[PDB]
Amino acid sequence: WKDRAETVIIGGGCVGVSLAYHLAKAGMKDVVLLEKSELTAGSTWHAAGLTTYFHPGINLKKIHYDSIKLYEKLEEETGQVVGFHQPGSIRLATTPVRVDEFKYQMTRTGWHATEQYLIEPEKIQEMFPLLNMNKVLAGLYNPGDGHIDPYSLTMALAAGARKCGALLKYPAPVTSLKARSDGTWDVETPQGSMRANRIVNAAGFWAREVGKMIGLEHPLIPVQHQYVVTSTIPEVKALKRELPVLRDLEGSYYLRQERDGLLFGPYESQEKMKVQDSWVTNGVPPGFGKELFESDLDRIMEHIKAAMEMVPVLKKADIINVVNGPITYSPDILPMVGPHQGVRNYWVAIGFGYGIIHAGGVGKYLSDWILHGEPPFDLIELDPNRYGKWTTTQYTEAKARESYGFNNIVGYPKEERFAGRPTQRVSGLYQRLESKCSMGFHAGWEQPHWFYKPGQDTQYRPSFRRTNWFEPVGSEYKQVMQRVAVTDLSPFGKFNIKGQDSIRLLDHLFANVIPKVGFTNISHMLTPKGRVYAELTVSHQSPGEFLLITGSGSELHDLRWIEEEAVKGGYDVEIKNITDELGVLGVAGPQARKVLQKLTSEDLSDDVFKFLQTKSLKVSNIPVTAIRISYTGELGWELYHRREDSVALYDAIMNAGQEEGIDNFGTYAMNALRLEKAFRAWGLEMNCDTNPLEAGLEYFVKLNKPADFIGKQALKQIKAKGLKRRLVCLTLATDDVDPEGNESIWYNGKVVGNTTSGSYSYSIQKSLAFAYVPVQLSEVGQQVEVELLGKNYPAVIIQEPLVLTEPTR
Ligand SMILES: *Cc1cc2c(cc1C)nc1c(=O)[nH]c(=O)nc-1n2C[C@H](O)[C@H](O)[C@H](O)COP(=O)(O)OP(=O)(O)OC[C@H]1O[C@@H](n2cnc3c(N)ncnc32)[C@H](O)[C@@H]1O
Repeated sequence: WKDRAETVIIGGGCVGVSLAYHLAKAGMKDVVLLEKSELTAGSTWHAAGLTTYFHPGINLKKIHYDSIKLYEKLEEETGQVVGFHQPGSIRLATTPVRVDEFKYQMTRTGWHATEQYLIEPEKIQEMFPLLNMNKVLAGLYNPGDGHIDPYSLTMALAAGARKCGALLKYPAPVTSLKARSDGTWDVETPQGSMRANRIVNAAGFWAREVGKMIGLEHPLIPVQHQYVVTSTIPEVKALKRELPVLRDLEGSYYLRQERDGLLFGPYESQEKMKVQDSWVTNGVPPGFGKELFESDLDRIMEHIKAAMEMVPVLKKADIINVVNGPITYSPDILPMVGPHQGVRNYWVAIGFGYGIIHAGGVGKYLSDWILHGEPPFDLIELDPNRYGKWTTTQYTEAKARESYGFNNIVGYPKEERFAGRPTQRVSGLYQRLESKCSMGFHAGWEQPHWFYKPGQDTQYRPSFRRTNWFEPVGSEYKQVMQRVAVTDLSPFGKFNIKGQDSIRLLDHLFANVIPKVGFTNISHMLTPKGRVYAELTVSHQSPGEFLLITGSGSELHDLRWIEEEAVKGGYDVEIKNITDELGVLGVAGPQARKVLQKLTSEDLSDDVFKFLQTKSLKVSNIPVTAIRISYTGELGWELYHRREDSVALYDAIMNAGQEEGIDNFGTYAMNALRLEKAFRAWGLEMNCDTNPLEAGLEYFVKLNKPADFIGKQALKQIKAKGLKRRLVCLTLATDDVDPEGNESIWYNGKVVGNTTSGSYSYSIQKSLAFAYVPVQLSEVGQQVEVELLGKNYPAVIIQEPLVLTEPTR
């Protein structure tokens, strides 16, 4: 038993062993896993074992995929029987809105290896004989997946792990972690102490518990979930093939073949289900493990009834087992995966809702991150720092109670959920604007989506096609192009960075040149291999003092990188996160100057207040820092101010521009605006998937700036070889629907790429999409076909930009 570990993993469940297997197979030395009692003693052993190629999301299709592919090679690897049953999986549409969901999911899977099929009821009768075909309209089918034995899965990964040099001590629970100023760790088991260069928390529902050992709120809550096992069924025994795993979405239950009977479990109402609040307040009772909850069948009876109806053999069969167990839910049901910001060398893999299908893939992910220094592909959706102080256990219970219940609701585009809202993270502006718009949840913040025109509909109305906020966004669009309008942009991520090494810090953290004093420019942080880890505004205020602006979802994601690089290069700087004390305000449109000039004594002429210049001034004797910048592409300023002034400032500006007919606007409006200027959004046109040259960002990337910035020589290798694909811009005539991004694009039979984002263009009266395509298909004038809701629409690459920006005009 060694006293210096390279990587220590707290957890012997199936996600901990996943990481040990992959880290050790990758050749990491001294991998050490510490478990409280025994492997699989957590949630894992009792799991229903369902493993599907299917995911509603986008990049999570790759986690599921990487898992399934590994799980196959695993008997062959270890000598052990993992218990992988692979009949296929089939989600049922029983309503027509559900057929629509399937068409929307299929266009999103087309540009993925994940092989997926929209199938007829005839192919489901042949596939699942005992099924009631009476209301079934269609099915979503993935061949090559099904379920697996969690025990046999975990043990098989351990044998792979041990065999490649991972040491798996148990029982040896951590009782104490102490951070060391040199970035290492001190772990404390009842066996003794040891030092790991990094630590990985994979402690299931104890994750929150262990996180506190180094003073962290991990927003996780154990949830009660039951499933049911029947006795043998004669018609089930009589089938020659194994039934494919079903999901009657409209009943909200999954079902599968267990031996010669049926295993099924529902997701009860968010009002009906139970959570382990007591375990967050008091912590998990010690001496818990290899252990279940008392069943509560009566609370899911409504759902059993439905199950009996879709599959009538159940009406006769008998129940053998009711497994009521705990699962670790984060607020949005997604796991928290990656290095935790604020603490050095602490990674997490916690809050897994679907840990058995996620384990393999998440293990290859984290491991490829540890051993490379950057994520292999982009999963900011899974990023552990997407939460914050606002993610209080109050909120954490509410939305998690929702994520459960909403497991099988219809996955709409621009989906909105209201559990736990609003949060503590709100600008003074919120209370002003709430009564007059639809507020979209972004990173805890409440920020408007679209503003209510009077006499027109204001209910929440999601759809796969154009919906009730269509023309209001048009009026908003028309508003900013004609006059002047104000949007709230307080959610931005905001970093101030002063100190002696700061230009040495930013000049290597960024690919663009460092802006002259009193200026701003758009800069990207590349990963060492060349992907766009982040885009953000670099404002240069006092010589050597910088203000960094970024997106609300990409705030702590981006800070973490800046912090770590300051640590690695041993930079002498100071970085504070001023994000919450500042409110932001965009004022954009032709009339911005006429309106803002009358509120300030500062000269706002185009000659005097240049584009991208930053300046300190007072708007109505309210101290503000104004940047001549706008994501709209229209004449405009961003006014950064203290959170208290937001109302007083907003009011002054509204009052002021009443002469020019000033009005409000929001993000939905803002999308349509920027897309016409062909502006790229990080996380959309670009993220860790993409490098800046192929995303058409050559403009912001000075490959001959003297500094060997993070990612330079990588890029120089890309530029030298030449791109394989390039980001283009398309228009298309649609009927009733617009693209939003992640729709597949077709050329003469094959799928050849995808759209990253879309919108209707209110000025040319067509639709607009950004898209990745082969270079042979990337010329201006080139036609492609874009899959939108089951129908292919012809689209054609235009010369970008559609609308010139005010300075270029
Ligand atoms: C309850 C349940 C879960 C479930 C399911 C059905 C039911 C009824 N069906 C699933 C499915 O169809 N598909 C799927 O992918 N997952 C399903 N799940 C459950 C869940 O996703 C998984 O069980 C997931 O693995 C969660 O487990 P995780 O890998 O995160 O870890 P764990 O097994 O819960 O336990 C972690 C281990 O760490 C040890 N520990 C705890 N405290 C300490 C300290 N202080 N020091 C060291 N080690 C510690 C625990 O002993 C535990 O073994």
